[PDB]
Amino acid sequence: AFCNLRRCELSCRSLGLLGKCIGEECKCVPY
Repeated sequence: AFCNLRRCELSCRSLGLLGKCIGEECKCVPY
């Protein structure tokens, strides 16, 4: 599915990660 990525990606990008959608919720990893 898609994710509520407006929660994660604008907080994960500062470490040089991306916000990745894990079916229906976000985790973060580079890159």
